[PDB]
Amino acid sequence: TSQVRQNYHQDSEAAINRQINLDLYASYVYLSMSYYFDRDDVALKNFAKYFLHQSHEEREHAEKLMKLQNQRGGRIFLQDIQKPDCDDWESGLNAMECALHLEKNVNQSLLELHKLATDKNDPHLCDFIETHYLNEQVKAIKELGDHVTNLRKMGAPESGLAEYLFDKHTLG
Amino acid sequence: TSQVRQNYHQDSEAAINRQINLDLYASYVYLSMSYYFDRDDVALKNFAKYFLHQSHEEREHAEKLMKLQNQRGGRIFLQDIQKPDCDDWESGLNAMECALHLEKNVNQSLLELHKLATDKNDPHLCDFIETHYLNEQVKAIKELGDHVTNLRKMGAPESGLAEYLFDKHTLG
Amino acid sequence: TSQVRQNYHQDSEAAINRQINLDLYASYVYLSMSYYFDRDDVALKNFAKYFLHQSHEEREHAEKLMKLQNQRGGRIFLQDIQKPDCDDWESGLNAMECALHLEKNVNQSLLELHKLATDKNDPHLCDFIETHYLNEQVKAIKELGDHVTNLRKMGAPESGLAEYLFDKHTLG
Amino acid sequence: TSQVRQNYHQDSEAAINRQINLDLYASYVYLSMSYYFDRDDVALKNFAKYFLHQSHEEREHAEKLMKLQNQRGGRIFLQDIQKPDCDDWESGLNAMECALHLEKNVNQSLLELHKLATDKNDPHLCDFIETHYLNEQVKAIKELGDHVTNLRKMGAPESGLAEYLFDKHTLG
Amino acid sequence: TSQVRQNYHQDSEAAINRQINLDLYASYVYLSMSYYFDRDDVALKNFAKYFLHQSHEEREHAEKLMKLQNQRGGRIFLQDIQKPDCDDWESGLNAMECALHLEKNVNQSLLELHKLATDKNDPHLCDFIETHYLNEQVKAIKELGDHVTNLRKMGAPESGLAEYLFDKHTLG
Amino acid sequence: TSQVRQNYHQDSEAAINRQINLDLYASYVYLSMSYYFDRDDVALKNFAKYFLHQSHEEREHAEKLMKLQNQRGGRIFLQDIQKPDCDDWESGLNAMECALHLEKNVNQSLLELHKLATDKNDPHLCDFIETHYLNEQVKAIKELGDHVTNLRKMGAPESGLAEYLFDKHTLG
Ligand SMILES: [Zn+2]
Ligand SMILES: [Zn+2]
Ligand SMILES: [Zn+2]
Ligand SMILES: [Zn+2]
Ligand SMILES: [Zn+2]
Ligand SMILES: [Zn+2]
Ligand SMILES: [Zn+2]
Ligand SMILES: [Zn+2]
Ligand SMILES: [Zn+2]
Ligand SMILES: [Zn+2]
Ligand SMILES: [Zn+2]
Ligand SMILES: [Zn+2]
Ligand SMILES: [Zn+2]
Ligand SMILES: [Zn+2]
Ligand SMILES: [Zn+2]
Ligand SMILES: [Zn+2]
Ligand SMILES: [Zn+2]
Ligand SMILES: [Zn+2]
Ligand SMILES: [Zn+2]
Ligand SMILES: [Zn+2]
Ligand SMILES: [Zn+2]
Ligand SMILES: [Zn+2]
Ligand SMILES: [Zn+2]
Ligand SMILES: [Zn+2]
Ligand SMILES: [Zn+2]
Ligand SMILES: [Zn+2]
Ligand SMILES: [Zn+2]
Ligand SMILES: [Zn+2]
Ligand SMILES: [Zn+2]
Ligand SMILES: [Zn+2]
Ligand SMILES: [Zn+2]
Ligand SMILES: [Zn+2]
Ligand SMILES: [Zn+2]
Ligand SMILES: [Zn+2]
Ligand SMILES: [Zn+2]
Ligand SMILES: [Zn+2]
Ligand SMILES: [Zn+2]
Ligand SMILES: [Zn+2]
Ligand SMILES: [Zn+2]
Ligand SMILES: [Zn+2]
Ligand SMILES: [Zn+2]
Ligand SMILES: [Zn+2]
Ligand SMILES: [Zn+2]
Ligand SMILES: [Zn+2]
Ligand SMILES: [Zn+2]
Repeated sequence: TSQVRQNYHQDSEAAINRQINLDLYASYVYLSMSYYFDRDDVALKNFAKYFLHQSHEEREHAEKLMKLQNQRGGRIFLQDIQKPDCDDWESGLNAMECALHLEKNVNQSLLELHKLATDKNDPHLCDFIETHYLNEQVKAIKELGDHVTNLRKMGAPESGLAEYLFDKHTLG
Repeated sequence: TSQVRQNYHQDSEAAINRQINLDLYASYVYLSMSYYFDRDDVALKNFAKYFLHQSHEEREHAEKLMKLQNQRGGRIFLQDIQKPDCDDWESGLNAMECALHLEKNVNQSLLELHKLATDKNDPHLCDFIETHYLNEQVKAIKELGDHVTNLRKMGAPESGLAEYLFDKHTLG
Repeated sequence: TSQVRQNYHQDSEAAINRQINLDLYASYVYLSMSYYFDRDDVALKNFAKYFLHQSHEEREHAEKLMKLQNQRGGRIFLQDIQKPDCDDWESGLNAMECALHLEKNVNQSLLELHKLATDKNDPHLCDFIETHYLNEQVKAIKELGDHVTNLRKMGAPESGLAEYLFDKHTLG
Repeated sequence: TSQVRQNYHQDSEAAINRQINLDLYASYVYLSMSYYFDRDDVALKNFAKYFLHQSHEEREHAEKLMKLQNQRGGRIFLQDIQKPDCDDWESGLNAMECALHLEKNVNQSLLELHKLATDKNDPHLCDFIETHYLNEQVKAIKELGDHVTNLRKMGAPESGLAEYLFDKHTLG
Repeated sequence: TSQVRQNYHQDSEAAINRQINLDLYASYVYLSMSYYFDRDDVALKNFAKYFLHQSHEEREHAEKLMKLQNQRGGRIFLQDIQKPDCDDWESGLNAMECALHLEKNVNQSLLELHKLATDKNDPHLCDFIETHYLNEQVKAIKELGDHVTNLRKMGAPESGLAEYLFDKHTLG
Repeated sequence: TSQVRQNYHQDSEAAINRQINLDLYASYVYLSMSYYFDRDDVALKNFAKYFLHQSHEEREHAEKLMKLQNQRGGRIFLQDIQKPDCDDWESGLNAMECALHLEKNVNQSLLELHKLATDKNDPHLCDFIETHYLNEQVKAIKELGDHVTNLRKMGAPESGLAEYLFDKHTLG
């Protein structure tokens, strides 16, 4: 037992390790999406930049969880980072829809982690998740929904003109 | 076949995808090492910072290869990022020795990629590897060897004083 | 034989003179394209500016080869600069497609020059072509492919609206 | 007929296309002269710089004529740019004498173009040639004559010392 | 075997030690030339400054090779630096001709080193020689040829006036 | 006899040539020491920097003697620069001890040169040696003795920790 450990349940420690993996996975999904938009036969540079930014942000989410694990005297155990479900992301709209789905899955995991913190009476962990994770998820989900709505209303994915103009006027 | 593709062999394309995975793997190894040094029972903050910096650099190596793949009209295929061989890295000296081994393995992969480029008469690929990868590897290997030598000569790993002072006076 | 000449094969000297002509030819193609877009019945000012910039760049490519010829003690022999294959370039998309074809032809010539340098064991010439020419070609081909893809996806050449908006939002 | 065309005779349009070619030709002559002075066995760097400057200026003359053609609703038709009459320009004095001859030939062409403009009662074209071309020619011819006179009086071409000192003290 | 050594042939290591000596030798030749021009009975201060600058540059060439040897895990073995072939360099022209000969000999050694790197499939060494040495040699040879040509054309070595004026107007 | 020569004995001239060689030799010894500390299996970067600085300084000592020779109308005669007695310098302490020995040998040579100047009633030479050489030697010897004392008292050469800490805290 770490000299620093206090009020930190083994189940919470294990859940934090699962969430570290999930955020690394999310970073990898967005990395794949980014470079899909960098292909010469897709060529939407601002979709590419947008998803690369999200990829680096997810990696920061994972590092802050790793820091948390050590702060509480837990021990980090890393697992393989699974490759994303898709190699080809089809369209800007489809990538946005996939990102929305991903963020809702990450949110569900964080809400389950918060419930575990509650159940184990770990207010420091509750506060950590609330302060640093839950509103980030709500903001991300709202932003992605807004993007999906605009792309659909503009006529994507069939209108390549729509995705081109959204790339310039929203993601620019 | 991509409209941009020219003088780019399928074997080279496949090798670039393997190297993307290897550099992501290297980023993950260094991430794990970094947070080992952040543990309360290790507590070498400059070893932690040094390995986090290397982790972010390896991720940049991988992104530049992804950019290359698309520049040449190849198609990126991502694979799982395997977890590192160790969860516990033992000591600053041991982590440095492991990093040296890793960088020599990465170098061997890059040298094999260069040989493939030569064999397929792909001077653009040869130049890319020479310019952006081979001297970075030689510099990294030299730096890690220098670190290993100093730590050994100072009395690491047995002298916790040695690793403490190296953390301050070399990695600070 | 020039007092400076060393390890410079007569075939390499002749190939450099052919490449000087090819780069001057490329400058002329882009000059013609530029002023096509300046016509009152075409009137795409940013396509015009884009191709004029490429024209001046090709002229710089040719001058640097002329400098190289003299650096190595070869003798420059100029040939006529042939007029481009087209007087009327049809559309922004068609001009981009023509430019892509041209750059791939220039690239093929440079790759053949590099192979000659290899065959004659002229590492200075190999380095000159790799450093100053081959990645410029790869970047140019990628950029033109990206432009072609966007114009096609926006609905060019039939949509004059597409070419108008690309002129403003990409080439502006 | 272009929507912009007004008072622009077909003969004037054809003459402007001939003059575009002549100015491109002049740019090529000066490019060849420039790099002759860059040879290791000639090695007069300021003669080289002087003629490269004139080469770029002639290209600007040609571009302004191309702009004029489109302004008036004429259609640009490019022709091959013939290689210069000489590969070896002999001496600084000889190159200057050749340049003087060239500029007087260009001037004769411009004076014939002005006469055509007069004959077709095209005052806009008359003004264009007078304002942008005729005094440039008179200044260029005077400058080249001055250079020829100095080089002759200093003892060129036989005195390599003369050409060396003129390169430093006049063209520097 | 050094912990850093990888893909570094013993023949390459030995060749790098020979080249270190050759560059030190070149530094010594130029040091001797410099102070010849500082003699009261020669008294060409800018020839003296020019050759002292080249002497210090050759020493930097040698130090960068020493750095390379250690980077690759080779071991530096120094040899005597032989005195130059001449004590008296005769004239500015003769010194320039001697320097041209020296630089072509150094170039031949570097080209042989590059060929060895190729033969031993050492792309890092190939890149090192190409990037840091081969174009420096081509530039140096071209500059010295240009100087020789000017001095000859001005009437050196018989014209002390020529060497005086070149010292002021070229080397100043 | 040089037009400038006055009160300058042939023996003094010969002694100045011997001292030029000795200072070049000293520059070479320190160059060798510097790069020994740059080896991956030694890796003391501040010892390396310290000895490289001394190497460049000795070269300046030699150049100032060459200037002196010409100032007085003597003639410089260069000799081979002998390779140092050691390839491997063993330790920081051993290198410092070797440097101390070298500087005392250089000092003995300078004191003998001063005695010769006295014997030949050459006060300009006496002043040159006193002003520019003798106190530099006394300062260098004192500094090296101080370094030797500290390294010995810290426990070098057996304590690699000692040499590491001296590298940081004294030579940093
Ligand atoms: Zn963000
Ligand atoms: Zn996240
Ligand atoms: Zn980070
Ligand atoms: Zn898997
Ligand atoms: Zn997220
Ligand atoms: Zn709470
Ligand atoms: Zn709560
Ligand atoms: Zn709160
Ligand atoms: Zn770094
Ligand atoms: Zn890497
Ligand atoms: Zn990045
Ligand atoms: Zn696994
Ligand atoms: Zn690495
Ligand atoms: Zn290559
Ligand atoms: Zn190669
Ligand atoms: Zn450009
Ligand atoms: Zn080009
Ligand atoms: Zn130019
Ligand atoms: Zn033709
Ligand atoms: Zn091009
Ligand atoms: Zn090469
Ligand atoms: Zn090559
Ligand atoms: Zn290169
Ligand atoms: Zn001008
Ligand atoms: Zn003109
Ligand atoms: Zn222009
Ligand atoms: Zn012709
Ligand atoms: Zn003109
Ligand atoms: Zn008028
Ligand atoms: Zn008129
Ligand atoms: Zn220089
Ligand atoms: Zn050199
Ligand atoms: Zn140096
Ligand atoms: Zn000898
Ligand atoms: Zn050199
Ligand atoms: Zn190579
Ligand atoms: Zn090579
Ligand atoms: Zn000093
Ligand atoms: Zn000294
Ligand atoms: Zn100096
Ligand atoms: Zn010897
Ligand atoms: Zn000394
Ligand atoms: Zn005295
Ligand atoms: Zn005295
Ligand atoms: Zn300290």
